[PDB]
Amino acid sequence: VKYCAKPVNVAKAAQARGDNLKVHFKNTYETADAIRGMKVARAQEFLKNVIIKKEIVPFRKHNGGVGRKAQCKGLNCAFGRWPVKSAQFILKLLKNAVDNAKAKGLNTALLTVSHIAVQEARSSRRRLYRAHGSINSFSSSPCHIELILTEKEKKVAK
RNA sequence: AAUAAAAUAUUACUUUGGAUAGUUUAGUUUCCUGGGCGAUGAAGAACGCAAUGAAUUGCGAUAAGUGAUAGGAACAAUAAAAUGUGAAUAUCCAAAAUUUGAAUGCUUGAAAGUAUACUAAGGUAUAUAUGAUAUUCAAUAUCCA
Repeated sequence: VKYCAKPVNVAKAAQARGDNLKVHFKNTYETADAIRGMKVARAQEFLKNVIIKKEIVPFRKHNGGVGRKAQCKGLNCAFGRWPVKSAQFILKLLKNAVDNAKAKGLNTALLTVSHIAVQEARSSRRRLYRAHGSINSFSSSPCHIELILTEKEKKVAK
């Protein structure tokens, strides 16, 4: 599966990717939106606090039936959750993208999560047995996750 | 009044999905030649057989093949062994051809079985109906001593 975007300078970027990951797309789509643009060190700390329910992931688009929380103040979103499984899956991709950067020879402290994208994947079907002799579907919602870490520098064009 | 988180709109890239284009060892129809099955056991069914096979294909206790005749150097997924002193391959031929099935000694459900005769095992034959011939008979049915 190809990447949504290519780095501006491949010499100063690192990539990680996962395909058909067995994690919910709607939860991971909100976790990736939270960590997009922050430094790699901060993004690793934020995802660890989501795990122990100390920073919230604001559910901005998929907020149907989600409850309100005290950590959702100032984010322009009244709803949030702490998706642990999607935080752990992104953490394994963030790590893999850092040893890829270390192998290249980039300063890890200067990296940032420039591009992270979540895509839908083919669902797996199961059986749920309903009343009056019916059978419904019990479908997973896997996803693809891309990740590009690029170094940061000041931009000036005269 | 204000924010653009959600919402909406366009383009590029990616994804879910498999339309479109190109293609065809498959079909459909018409015509030509035959229309060549079986008690010498058919069609159908079952089971079994490959060095590593489950299906399918081929084959039948001589098993993915035997002989003969043509044929001339391969097979392969891997390893063997054989091979111009003849490998693949082909056949209206020869041998061989498990259990059934018209199924036919008797029984048969998913049944394992079993009788007699001929030639301990193994192999043959013994259903019903029927034509011809031979042989043994039955009925005073007609004569008849």
